Amino acid sequence: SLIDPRAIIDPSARLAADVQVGPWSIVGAEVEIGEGTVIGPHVVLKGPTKIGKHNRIYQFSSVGEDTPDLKYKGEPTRLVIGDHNVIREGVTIHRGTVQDRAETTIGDHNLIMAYAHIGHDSVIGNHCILVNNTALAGHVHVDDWAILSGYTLVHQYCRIGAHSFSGMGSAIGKDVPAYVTVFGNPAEARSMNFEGMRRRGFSSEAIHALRRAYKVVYRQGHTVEEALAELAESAAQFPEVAVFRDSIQSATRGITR
Amino acid sequence: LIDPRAIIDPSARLAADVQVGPWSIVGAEVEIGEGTVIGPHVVLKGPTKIGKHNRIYQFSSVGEDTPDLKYKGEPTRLVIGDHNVIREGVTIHRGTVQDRAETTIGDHNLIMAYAHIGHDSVIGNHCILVNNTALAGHVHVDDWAILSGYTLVHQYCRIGAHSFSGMGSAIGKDVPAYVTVFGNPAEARSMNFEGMRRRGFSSEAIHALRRAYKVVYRQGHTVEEALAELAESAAQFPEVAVFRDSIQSATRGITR
Amino acid sequence: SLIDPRAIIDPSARLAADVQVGPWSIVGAEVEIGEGTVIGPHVVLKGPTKIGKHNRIYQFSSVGEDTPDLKYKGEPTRLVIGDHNVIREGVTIHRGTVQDRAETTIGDHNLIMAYAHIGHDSVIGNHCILVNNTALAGHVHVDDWAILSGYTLVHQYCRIGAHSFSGMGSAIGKDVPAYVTVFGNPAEARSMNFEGMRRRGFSSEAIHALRRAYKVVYRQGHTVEEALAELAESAAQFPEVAVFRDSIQSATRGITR
Ligand SMILES: NC(=O)[C@H]1CN(C(=O)CSCCC(=O)O)c2ccccc2O1
Ligand SMILES: NC(=O)[C@H]1CN(C(=O)CSCCC(=O)O)c2ccccc2O1
Ligand SMILES: NC(=O)[C@H]1CN(C(=O)CSCCC(=O)O)c2ccccc2O1
Ligand SMILES: [Ca+2]
Repeated sequence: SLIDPRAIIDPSARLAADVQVGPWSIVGAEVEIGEGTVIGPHVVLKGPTKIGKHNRIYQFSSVGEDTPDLKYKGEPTRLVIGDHNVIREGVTIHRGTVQDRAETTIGDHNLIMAYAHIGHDSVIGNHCILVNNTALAGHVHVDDWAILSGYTLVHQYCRIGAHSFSGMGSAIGKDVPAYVTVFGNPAEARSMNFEGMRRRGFSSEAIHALRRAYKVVYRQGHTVEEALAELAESAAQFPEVAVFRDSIQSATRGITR
Repeated sequence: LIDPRAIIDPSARLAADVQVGPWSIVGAEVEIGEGTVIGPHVVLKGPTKIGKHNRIYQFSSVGEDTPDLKYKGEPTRLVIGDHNVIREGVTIHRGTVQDRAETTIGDHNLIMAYAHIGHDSVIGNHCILVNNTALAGHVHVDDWAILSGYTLVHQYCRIGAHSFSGMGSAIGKDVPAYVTVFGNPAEARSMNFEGMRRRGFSSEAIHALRRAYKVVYRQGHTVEEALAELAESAAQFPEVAVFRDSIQSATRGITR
Repeated sequence: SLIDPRAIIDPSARLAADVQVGPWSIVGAEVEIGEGTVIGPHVVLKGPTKIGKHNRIYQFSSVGEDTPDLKYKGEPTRLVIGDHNVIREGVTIHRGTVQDRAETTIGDHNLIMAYAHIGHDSVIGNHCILVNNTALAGHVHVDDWAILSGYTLVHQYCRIGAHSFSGMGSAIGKDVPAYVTVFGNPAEARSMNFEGMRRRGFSSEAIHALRRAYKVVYRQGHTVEEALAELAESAAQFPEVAVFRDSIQSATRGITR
């Protein structure tokens, strides 16, 4: 059928009628798979885990394993994956811990390339790209349209802002505000992702307002609280600047400079 | 020879000699040449041609579509030559129509565990890609180059013949032939004198290349002035011609 | 003791009581597996290799392969793994070479996370943590209670001292003394793993003697020789300082500064 007979499907697994599963893949207990999803060959799915519609998961991926994190001690934690995601070769995704929200969450239209790691309790939004070997250490929040280039390392609890960009081999120990571009080990704030803003149809007015907001946070010698007070006027006028100001206000590990 | 637990597509073409391990998939339009050993748990996808006396290790994906968004299903190709070793979990992607629609690997290359050969990359002969080396795409690696563990190469970069990268090198610009580079970002340190000894280079050639490095890196010349100074040495020693041509064809700039 | 019939067990392999082997795993010739070891699915074991008791080995791991450069050709060479080790998704562990130890050795209670690499002739002690994609290039010694954060790179012949710590994406080219914390590419010494000493129940006076032993080596412009002769007395008092002194005395290839 669409389920390869060489696949192991746990009787407790729930598959929508058109789900494809390849040879030598394991669909574990308490795994749910939504309509149109294709599971390649040599995939291990472990639950409790929910996968949505029209997803593609590639060979040698381990989706829904326990974190090796020594704070995890066997409790019933979840992984939720949305719709229209692509999960490439050798990707590892772990379920959450009771210490946080007992859930790891991915939304829709994400591209997660080969040997990427999505650590316990991470939250990925929609339309994100994680290039080869991007490692999210745990409790990492990645907001919509962020792009992490190959071998980007993200420390535990870091927030990656909407429409942000990391250069290849970036080592992120602090939060990346929305729209900010970071490079290097350790990661350094260069500019804003003006290329991504134009690709996603931002107004000229919003881009100019974001250009000015960067300057207020990074280039006028303000403390963060001083910069947040200076951003208030622009943030009230433009939602993009409010997105920026909020990423800064909610950046619990401080911002990448 | 072909394990009964392997899946061979009807449209694949295997030379008589070829071994395929259990639980390996040999997909549509994959050709595998005589003496080649496909390990267990290998995924091959085409259109792909693999030459003679290759060895591909468990959990490799060789000939997959690039996930690069600019790829759209075109029947792009991967060509691998002879006598290559492809170790555990290596990813090799076919080309894109935007470039020349082909990822190309030559002969006698060693590609160690979890290395990545991005779409449209061109590898020559006798190269070593150490563990987790990543060719981002459209990367040209000339003969005898050695990239140490976790070397990242930016799209379109050229790695010169007998060049060498230290472990964790991040290469954003062309590496000239023989040049040894280290760090993130990568910087030129010296020449691969050991690679030269390994090839039985004459003391004369080794001497002239030591001079040539100084001309380019240590004597304050622009690249133009450097090329002019190298012309006589380039004419006398083919070994220096290689160095000189690698700088000539680096329209991007050279790793400093 | 569930041996999945879909695994290939070599007639020369030896399985102790309560060994589990998941489906589509290979236990090669001259592989020995000790009591209660769990081998997951899609595992490749090559010998000659001896694995002890109550280990866990995850899917896609290659344990006991040969080093890839054909210039190390030579047999037999060995891999020894002790007890209570956890080896996660897609770990590579290579046997030794006749040109050196002829053995790769791992002790007990080690955590080796996804896609870590243990190079030929490496020696790992007890209670070590190697985080995602840590690579020991070859002939690397990791002493007890060391932690290597994700994507730590270790050069051939380097020693990682007892209770030492490396920040994520460290490139270690020189010996890391016992207790010392290192960060960056290339790796630099920042401090000592005090947080680690405390949670191992080190006496406060021992911790203070190590705070002094650090300053005596790194921050007082002493030679190595000078530094050692000054710590003779403290090293006679505190076994802990002796462990620090010994890690420096036995680094003729220089220490990470
Ligand atoms: N989608 C792709 O083509 C590539 C690009 N890439 C990147 O990190 C983006 S290229 C950035 C480096 C530059 O400036 O060339 C990448 C890096 C490492 C492995 C696979 C990859 O996939
Ligand atoms: N806990 C995990 O599973 C994480 C933590 N981590 C780190 O680099 C730091 S963990 C410091 C060692 C200690 O656990 O005490 C990490 C980084 C990059 C990828 C995966 C990772 O796995
Ligand atoms: N021959 C092998 O099997 C090794 C060598 N190697 C290298 O990066 C080259 S040696 C690093 C340089 C120095 O130790 O000083 C390496 C590095 C990281 C992972 C696996 C590796 O495989
Ligand atoms: Ca700045």
